[PDB]
Amino acid sequence: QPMIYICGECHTENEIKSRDPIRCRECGYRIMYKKRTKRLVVFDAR
Amino acid sequence: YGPIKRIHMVYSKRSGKPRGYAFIEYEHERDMHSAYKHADGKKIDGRRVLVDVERGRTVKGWR
Amino acid sequence: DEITPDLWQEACWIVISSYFDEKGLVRQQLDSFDEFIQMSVQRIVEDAPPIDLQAPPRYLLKFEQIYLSKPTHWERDGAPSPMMPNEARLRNLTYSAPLYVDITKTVIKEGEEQLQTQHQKTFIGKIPIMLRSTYCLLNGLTDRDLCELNECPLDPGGYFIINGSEKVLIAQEKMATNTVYVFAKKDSKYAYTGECRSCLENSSRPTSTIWVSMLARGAIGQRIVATLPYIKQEVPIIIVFRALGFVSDRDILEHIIYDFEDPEMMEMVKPSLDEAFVIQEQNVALNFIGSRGAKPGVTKEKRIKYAKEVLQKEMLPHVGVSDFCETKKAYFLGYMVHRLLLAALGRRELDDRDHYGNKRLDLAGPLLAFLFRGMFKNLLKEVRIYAQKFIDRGKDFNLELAIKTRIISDGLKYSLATGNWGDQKKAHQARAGVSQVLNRLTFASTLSHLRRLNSPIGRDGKLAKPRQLHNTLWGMVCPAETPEGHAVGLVKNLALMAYISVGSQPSPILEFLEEWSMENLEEISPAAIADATKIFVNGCWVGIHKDPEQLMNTLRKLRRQMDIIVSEVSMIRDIREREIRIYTDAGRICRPLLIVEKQKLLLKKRHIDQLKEREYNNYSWQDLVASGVVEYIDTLEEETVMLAMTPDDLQEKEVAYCSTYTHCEIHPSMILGVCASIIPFPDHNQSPRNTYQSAMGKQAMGVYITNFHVRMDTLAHVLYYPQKPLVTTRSMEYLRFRELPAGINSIVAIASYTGYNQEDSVIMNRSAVDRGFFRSVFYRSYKEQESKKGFDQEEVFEKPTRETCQGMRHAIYDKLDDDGLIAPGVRVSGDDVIIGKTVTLPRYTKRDCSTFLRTSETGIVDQVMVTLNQEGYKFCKIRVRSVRIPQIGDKFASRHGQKGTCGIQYRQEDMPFTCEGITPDIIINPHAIPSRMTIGHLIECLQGKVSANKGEIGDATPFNDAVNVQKISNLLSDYGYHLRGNEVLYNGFTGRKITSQIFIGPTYYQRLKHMVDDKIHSRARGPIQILNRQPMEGRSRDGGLRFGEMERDCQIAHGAAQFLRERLFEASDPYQVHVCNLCGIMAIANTRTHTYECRGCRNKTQISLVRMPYACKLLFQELMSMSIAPRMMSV
Amino acid sequence: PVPPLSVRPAVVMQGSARNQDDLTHKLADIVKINNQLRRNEQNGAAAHVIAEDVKLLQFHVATMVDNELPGLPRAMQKSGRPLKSLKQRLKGKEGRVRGNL
Amino acid sequence: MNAPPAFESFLLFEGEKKITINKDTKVPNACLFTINKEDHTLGNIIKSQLLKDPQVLFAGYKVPHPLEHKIIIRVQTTPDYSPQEAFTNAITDLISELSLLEERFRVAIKDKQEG
Amino acid sequence: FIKDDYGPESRGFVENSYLAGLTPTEFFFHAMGGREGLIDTAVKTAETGY
Amino acid sequence: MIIPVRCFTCGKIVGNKWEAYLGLLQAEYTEGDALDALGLKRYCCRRMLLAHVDLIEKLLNYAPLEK
RNA sequence: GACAGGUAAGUAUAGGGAACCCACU
Ligand SMILES: [Zn+2]
Ligand SMILES: [Zn+2]
Ligand SMILES: [Zn+2]
Repeated sequence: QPMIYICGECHTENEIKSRDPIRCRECGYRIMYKKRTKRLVVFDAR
Repeated sequence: YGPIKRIHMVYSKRSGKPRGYAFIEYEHERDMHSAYKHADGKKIDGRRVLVDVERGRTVKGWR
Repeated sequence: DEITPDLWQEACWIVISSYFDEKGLVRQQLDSFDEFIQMSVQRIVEDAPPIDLQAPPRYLLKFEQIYLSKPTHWERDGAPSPMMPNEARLRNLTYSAPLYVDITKTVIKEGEEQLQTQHQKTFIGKIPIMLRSTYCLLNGLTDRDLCELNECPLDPGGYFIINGSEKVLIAQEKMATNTVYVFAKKDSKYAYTGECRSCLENSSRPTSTIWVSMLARGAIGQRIVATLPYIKQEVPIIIVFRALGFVSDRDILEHIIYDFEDPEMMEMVKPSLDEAFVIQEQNVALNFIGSRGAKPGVTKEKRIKYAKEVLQKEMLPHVGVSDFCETKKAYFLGYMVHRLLLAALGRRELDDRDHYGNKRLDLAGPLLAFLFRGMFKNLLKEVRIYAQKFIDRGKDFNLELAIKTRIISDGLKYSLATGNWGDQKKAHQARAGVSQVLNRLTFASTLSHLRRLNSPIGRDGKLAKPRQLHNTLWGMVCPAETPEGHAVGLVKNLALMAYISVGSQPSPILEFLEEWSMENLEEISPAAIADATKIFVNGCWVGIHKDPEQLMNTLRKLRRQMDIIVSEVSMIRDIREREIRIYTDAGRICRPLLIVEKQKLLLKKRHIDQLKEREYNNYSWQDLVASGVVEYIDTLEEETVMLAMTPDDLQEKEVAYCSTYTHCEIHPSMILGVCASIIPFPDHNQSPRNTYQSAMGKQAMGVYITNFHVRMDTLAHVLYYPQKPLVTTRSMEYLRFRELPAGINSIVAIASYTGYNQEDSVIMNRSAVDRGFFRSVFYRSYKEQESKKGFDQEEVFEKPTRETCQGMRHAIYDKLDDDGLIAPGVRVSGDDVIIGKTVTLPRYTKRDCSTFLRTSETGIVDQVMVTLNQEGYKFCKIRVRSVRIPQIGDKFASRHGQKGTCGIQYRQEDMPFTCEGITPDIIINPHAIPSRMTIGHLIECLQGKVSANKGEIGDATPFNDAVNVQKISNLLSDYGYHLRGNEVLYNGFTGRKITSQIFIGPTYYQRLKHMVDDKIHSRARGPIQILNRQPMEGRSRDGGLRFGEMERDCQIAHGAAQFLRERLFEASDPYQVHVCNLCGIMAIANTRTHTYECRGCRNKTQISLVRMPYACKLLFQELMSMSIAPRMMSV
Repeated sequence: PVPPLSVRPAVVMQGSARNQDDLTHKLADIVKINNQLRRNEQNGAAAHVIAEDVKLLQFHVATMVDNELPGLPRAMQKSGRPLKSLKQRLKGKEGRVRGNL
Repeated sequence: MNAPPAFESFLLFEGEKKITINKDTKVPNACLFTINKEDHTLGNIIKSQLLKDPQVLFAGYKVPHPLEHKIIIRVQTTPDYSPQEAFTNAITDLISELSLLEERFRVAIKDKQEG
Repeated sequence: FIKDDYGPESRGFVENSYLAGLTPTEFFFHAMGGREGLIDTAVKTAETGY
Repeated sequence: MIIPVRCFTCGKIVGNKWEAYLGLLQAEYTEGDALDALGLKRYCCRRMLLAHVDLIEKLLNYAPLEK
């Protein structure tokens, strides 16, 4: 529901909703990134 | 928004620290007017900035 | 003051250091693009003729000047934005800046009333901007600034970004224009043929190619005839001269021959006079030419007018196009004929087509100039049509509406995207290949791609002559680097020091010549020609001279002083002939060379010291060039230059070989290219192995770019632990291999061990692999976008649910999020949905259009980026990283053409070991070396051991006498090792010593992108093609392997008829049909009702089932479409 | 003759707009010319325009059979991309016979 | 994707016999011991000990395939002796070797530590 | 090289062994030879296939 | 990009040596002297140190994706 | 009216093509 994205320029967190035009509310910058998942992740140290 | 003829960063007269505001002179008046609406609210270096035509020498009775 | 040889090594290398600091590696690309933007665009605009219209009202519409902004991008609100080059890459934008012009529309209706209005900065399109160029926004940015902008400082630029795809323009070879080349073609009806591809400085008209052939012997003599543009027949040369206005045979021979005392020439030309005698008048000759024209005009007047136009404009344009240029044209034609006569009599050698000095390299400058010229012509035509149609009704028009910026913008984008250099509609007629996608596999690959060259000859040609390496290519093109495939010899690369001229105006040179004793061609009389020296400037014979020696001395002095003649200009004096040719053309390749006077270099210890202190005193390579110690030389000038390897040649000798040197190599190793440079001891290998290494280096994995962490490149490979090679050619200092090494130094033992390394295979240390040896990561970028093309049907990212959407596989969508996008740090397998997308239909009202992970692949989602494409649509790119541990089948290679797959991996205890605990990381069968002649490999291993023990970096610069095997062996022995690198190894399994002593030592290896995991593939009844029901193609589509024609033939030889039948019919596309027994045609068979009917015979009982391949059925149907009856007699 | 859909299959596109075969487009052109000529016949039309329609129909049919006859213009699908005639389908390597049989 | 798990080298899979015995019919008193999840270490020590044994007419080992972790030991004894007995005694002697070496190494390490 | 030189070095005779290394001219000539071989391969492949 | 933790060949820990090696180099020791001081006898480890290129600084030159 | 807590009733937990280019054996 929240869908926090990190803006490329200002590196700011911000919610984005579906159908919402992609634009950082803070800097008007159109490139964002999904935050690292919360799922459990493991790596055998091989 | 357009080519910049000159850029002026104001500094403290005695302390020398950056004031935080500057005057930008574009080559064409239209480039300025094009920037008036879009520039206001921009984010430079993580801090929001506002932009309005400098009225210090345009608006009568401005200070 | 001088430089002793010991100092000379370091001195020459300092010189090269300064050169590369000044220039960079893609200097030719950047300079060509900068010159294009700066000069050529304005030149084209001015050359464009103003458009006048008549409805009466007449308009002018003349263009004045161009103004080019910087790369800018607008959103819906109209906000221009500075597109980070990274931003364009990410959002699939195009890095281009808007272009503008000034237009003056003057109207006249009556009473010469001028309505001159001017519209300034009229937007006319966008021009893609080569990165790092003058006009790119990254120009002159500090390394800190680039790091801030997320741009690798080492990135050389020199490429465009079209829709986020990096593109690079490959220089295209071509015959030099404005030149006379005589070729002997016995195969044709011509004993010899002079040819000139004349072409004005800048002209939308392509090069006009004119031929002057001599008919093969066998009425009485041999006749000379010229083929002209827009003429389908040859013309007697005397007829051409008379048309030019020279009836007196005395005058014609004065123009052609210059020494009438040559009865050989004069008799040989007599037959042409005999052939062309009746036409004695210029008007008669013009009428003759007009009649010979493609569409001769019935009127003799119009025929003569057409012929005169053809002569004045289409013939030797570079000589002139204006009237009164007839004397110049006649003199040039006479010179061409003179060359033909000399070649025919053998007095002058035939020109060699492959001689590289007779070629030019269209860099991004000229190519874009040509494209833009065509596109500007189209834009002017469209504006003309628009204005004409509006003024036809008396009403005026708006030039702004008339202008279609889309013409220029879309044409440039399409050309640079598809590589089809030409109009979009003429895709086939255009030549593809140009504008390849930049190869970002490694830094070496990228540099080689940026410095690539291409021959447009065509891969289909089987002529080995053009493909062969040519002598002229010395120092200009890397002799080793070349594709080994069908394109061998056709695609080349620039030698390190190579450089391509961007061209320049010859006006100052002409002015200096006029000031000088040079005499104008028209001014002089024919007599003086015989002894004087002709002077050509870009093929334009301007005049003659009387003291060519001192004239050349003056020219060279001027160029060295950088006064009137820029460095690029080339000057050649053919002493045996009487010609001096000066070239300021663009595309002329050229390399620097140290000047030699008497027998001493002009370079001096003071110059070396100033260069050493270049950082502070700011002394630079440009300052060297200005001082005139060094000088650029192209191939044509090289033909006359006498050159020395090193100052050692200048050193006096008991028997002086030359004693008259004029130049000296900066360093012989410079003749190599980027890829060939990384080879240590290349001069100790069989050349084909150097050629192979030139490509395996491009494939090596490393750190292709510093800022890879942000680039969402489609495919990328990154090695975990790159290492600069222990043995390094000095040249890699400038390839920056140290910054971005691609490979690891590995202890390699060249021994036979369990046989698993046989036949170009290599055993690998499993323990090393566990410790991270050659481990790498493979990044793959998927991209998707939701399109709202139509209200009826639109796409959306979401986490679809079976109850609503219908087209769901059994794959689980839980990995997705509420936005239809997977999140970083999420494990993923093949055929696993990663971008949940849906489309609104015209299990209801929604069809799945999700993007799954590629089959058989696996990894973890590196990161996700969400943007809006050019049309605001949501557009997501997902980069997924998979850790590739080297394993059996993965490709590895040394720097010496020695590649192999990992046959097997043995743990450390299994691997053999020295008296010390050392075990080889890799073992390679000795059988590679004998036939391969990769002695450089062994020398590299030896010196690597030496350097590792010594705590230094070995120097494997190719032609370095100071380093040799004996010295290396002595050094190695000094460190308590066998002087030849051998060692006593113990079998790992049994501990027993090995009767032989194994050669072992460090060596730089590199892991090539081709891994077994990306090639393994298998199929059992997968999806099939739609047209024919045969198995799909390609492993990405779960395709099937091709049982080809030779496989069929081999099975035929085996006699395995049943296996062949299974392979081609039952395992590919079994099919059944019903056929009328009477007419033998497929019949309608409703198997449900068992209703079998042939309409033609109206029968129903006499139908036979027949099993055949679906491909055969399709073939029969296609034939019957061709109206053939492949009747099918089951009886 | 008119080959069936299977010979000239139309592929349902990612967009709802189905994509038609090259043979389908050529047949559409031929049908258009045929209907035009049939109209110009059923209603009196200049013998010259009748001849022109005949010439165009002949060219279209000939290209459909083979889109490589020397001298003649090449049938051009759109954006200047030449069609693929049946003769080209069957011509050589990568064809029905060598490529698929 | 096909890479076998590392533990597979030494971990007996479910229902795997550690060692299997067969009689080499070609000659008498000859046995083949197929040992799973073992390698040249054990193969070589056992072969050397058996060779030391005089009654052993034949003793040796081999690895049928390096990618597989199985070894085969062929042992032929005199008629008055059993390959099984020879194998057992060789293992016992190697165990005694290891015990003696262990204690002597302990003594030496201690003594070096004191000085 | 001086003009009209028909000597071994001038016309491309490699007087040095692979171990001894090659002077730049010899290296260039050897590259020419290798290129000849590669071209021969790349053409004979298609000729013989046909 | 970063100094490997172990020598690939023999497995000797070297990850805790890169900073000291750089310190010695700026202390003007020759590379061989620095390796000897760190104790890297085997030329496998000597290679591990000599040939290493620490790209991690260039990587760190870029700002993180997140503030 | 709003808002915070609880009880009851209903809902929700089928596959492309061509072209071109690059690279590979
Ligand atoms: Zn932001
Ligand atoms: Zn029938
Ligand atoms: Zn080590």
